[PDB]
Amino acid sequence: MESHKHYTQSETEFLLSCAETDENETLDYEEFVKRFHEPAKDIGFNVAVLLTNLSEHMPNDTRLQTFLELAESVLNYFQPFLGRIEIMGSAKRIERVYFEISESSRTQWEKPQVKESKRQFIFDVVNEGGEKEKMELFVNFCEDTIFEMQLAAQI
Amino acid sequence: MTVKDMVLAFFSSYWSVFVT
Amino acid sequence: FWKKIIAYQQKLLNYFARNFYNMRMLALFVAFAINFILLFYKVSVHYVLEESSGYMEPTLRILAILHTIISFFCIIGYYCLKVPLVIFKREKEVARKLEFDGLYITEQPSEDDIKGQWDRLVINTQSFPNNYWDKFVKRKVMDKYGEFYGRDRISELLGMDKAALDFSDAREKKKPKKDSSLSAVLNSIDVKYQMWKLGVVFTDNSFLYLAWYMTMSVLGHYNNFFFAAHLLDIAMGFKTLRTILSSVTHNGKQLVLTVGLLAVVVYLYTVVAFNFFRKFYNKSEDGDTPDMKCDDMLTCYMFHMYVGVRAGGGIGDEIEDPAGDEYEIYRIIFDITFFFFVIVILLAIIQGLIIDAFGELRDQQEQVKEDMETKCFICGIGNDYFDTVPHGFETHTLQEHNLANYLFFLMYLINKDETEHTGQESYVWKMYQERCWEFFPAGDCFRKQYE
Amino acid sequence: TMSVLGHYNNFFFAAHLLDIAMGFKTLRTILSSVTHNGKQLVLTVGLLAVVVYLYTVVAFNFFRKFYNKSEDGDTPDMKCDDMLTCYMFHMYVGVRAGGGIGDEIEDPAGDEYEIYRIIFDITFFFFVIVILLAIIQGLIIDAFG
Amino acid sequence: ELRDQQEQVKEDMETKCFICGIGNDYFDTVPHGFETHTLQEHNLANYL
Ligand SMILES: [Zn+2]
Ligand SMILES: [Zn+2]
Repeated sequence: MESHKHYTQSETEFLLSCAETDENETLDYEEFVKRFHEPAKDIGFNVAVLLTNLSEHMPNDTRLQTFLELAESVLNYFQPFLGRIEIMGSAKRIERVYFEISESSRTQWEKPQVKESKRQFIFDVVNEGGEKEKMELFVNFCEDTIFEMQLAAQI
Repeated sequence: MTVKDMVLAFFSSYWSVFVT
Repeated sequence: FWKKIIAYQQKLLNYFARNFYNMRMLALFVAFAINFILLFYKVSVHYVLEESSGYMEPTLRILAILHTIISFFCIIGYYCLKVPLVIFKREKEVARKLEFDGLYITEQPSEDDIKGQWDRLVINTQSFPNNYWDKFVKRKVMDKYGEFYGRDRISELLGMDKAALDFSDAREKKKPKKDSSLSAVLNSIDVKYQMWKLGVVFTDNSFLYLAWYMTMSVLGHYNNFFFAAHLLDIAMGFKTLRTILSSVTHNGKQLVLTVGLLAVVVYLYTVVAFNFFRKFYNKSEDGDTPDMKCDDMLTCYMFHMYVGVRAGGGIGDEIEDPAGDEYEIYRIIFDITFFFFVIVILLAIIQGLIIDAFGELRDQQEQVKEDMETKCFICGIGNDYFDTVPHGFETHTLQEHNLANYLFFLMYLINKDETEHTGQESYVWKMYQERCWEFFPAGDCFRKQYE
Repeated sequence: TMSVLGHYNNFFFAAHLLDIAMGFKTLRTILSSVTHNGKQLVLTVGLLAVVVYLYTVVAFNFFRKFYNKSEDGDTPDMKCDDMLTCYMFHMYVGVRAGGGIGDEIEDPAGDEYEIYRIIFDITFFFFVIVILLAIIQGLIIDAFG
Repeated sequence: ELRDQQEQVKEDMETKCFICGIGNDYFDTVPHGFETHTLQEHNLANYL
């Protein structure tokens, strides 16, 4: 953990003091990480989506920009993990909603079959698809795609 | 023997339309 | 025993589903090899493969066996990779029809469709929404048509009538623990739902193609020539030949109408020839053997359609020289009109219907690309508005209105929970359950909303 | 290298005329119409080969007494008694015949085949030298556009 | 030429109104504005 040049002296001594060292100088790193990283992941994702919401809904704030510069070290880890949708929420209000995107979901989306199906959908919707039912068929495509993604993931 | 009977067998089906 | 065999059959089915396309290409290559080694046959009333120093006669048999085996493997891997999707689509369609239109309640289907009649014995089964990631459809339709129609008259044809009565009764102090007996789950499995599923599978087009494929592969053992019909899979199967075959299958009706018009024009020329040109159709061999004449209408029509069309120079080159008096000019006109109207401007139509299809497909592709490069798919505002910030439109279509992001949001709403949704999530879920979609940004965005 | 071999044989100087195509850009407007699709043309000739092979196996299995290209009589040759020979005969004669294949074989006047072989010949004509050469000629016209 | 004529007819019917001839972009500010304008306000069937 010190050859990767990521942990400084303080971080190294902290991670060494946080070891089990139950008289044998041996640690079950499986339980160690499943104890110290599983809730850290969730709380860090929540902090990251909070900071992203603040940044996108309060720009031109240097007092927050200087905080974002030091929060970027953890904000980048959750970059391919949070989505952003612009929905029509309150009356005449474009609300930017955030959510989590699973690694399996972003893995089964880059498969060539799913990409080709999306290409064919865009093709035959731009060509002969209507306007009153564009979202009606888009949500059907989304449902079929997520079903086939679940099927390809459970195999 | 089907070079000549083929068209006759093809037209023999439209008798059900000729009756109506 | 049962567990150790189920956990193995599931793994085998997962392997067959993971390797569907690979086995497809392997079967194609095996058919290619079979047809390549079929080029070494001879006749003796007896077909013999005596063309090499051995190692070619038994390899054909083992290759045919391997081909039949791999065809069976493909036909059973299709049932595990693609059948769930089509049954999911069918269940989704029939459930949404029941909920939002009242098909089997107030709008009974007609006889011009078999799907509407075959989807009747599935709404009254127990496991009706087997693949719809939700089971609250019977409750929705019961609450929608419970007071306007018979409260029991709905559950009598939507199933669970006696089941819902027994559940309302068992809600009291009467509930046993159901036992599980091994090797006795045949009563547990639903036979009517499986019957409906098999009826849907045997109607699915892509399954009948694989069934015909396996049938021909089996007949290939009775005769080692039905393996030639497996080369049609390079056209009706993989999509490597679509750019070429679409030029022919795009018009389709135009080509058959063209050949019909050609047949009619040739029939007109045939009756004209039968009525005015007798002493010309004299295709005698060695002299004094008159044959293939125009003494019969059907014979003359077949002669025309078979020789004058393919002659490449009209019909005046396959009949006698029109030097006879009273016809020297009429038959010249006849021949030159046949030439100019049949093999000049009626084959040009066939060759132009193939050339126009290429241009039409290219225009469709260019229009798709232009619509994707000038407007947004969701809001549809335009490229010029977003092209005020440096690289604005691409950032808008990659961050703000990503179709992948919207699909992931729908997946998240479906798979997260029902009682854990936040305000916006609950609002979008309520809109989605009623299928309205005003939450999609119609003509506005976060940039048009603010400065 | 070819210019050097031209001294051992004064005919390798013919390969230097290919420089008018693979060299200067005065012929690009014409040669691009052919080299634009490229893959489409070879796929078309492959599909043509497959269709001709289908017709060849059909003929080998159902039409024996027709491929009788005898000269001077009583000299049977170039028959369909071999799969490879029949396939080469088809791909070499029926494609270039300009009128399908029914003009290079015997007259289909025999009973039990008078209609089946007429269908065979006319389908070969309409599918090989009508709508499979139209594809090749349309792939060159679409490239210009 | 015939295909181009058909495409031009479709484009002229999908981008402008037959009666006033204003344009699709102006009416495409209200959600589904142009189709409602051409189906309720300026219907040729209504004028007939
Ligand atoms: Zn947009
Ligand atoms: Zn108007």
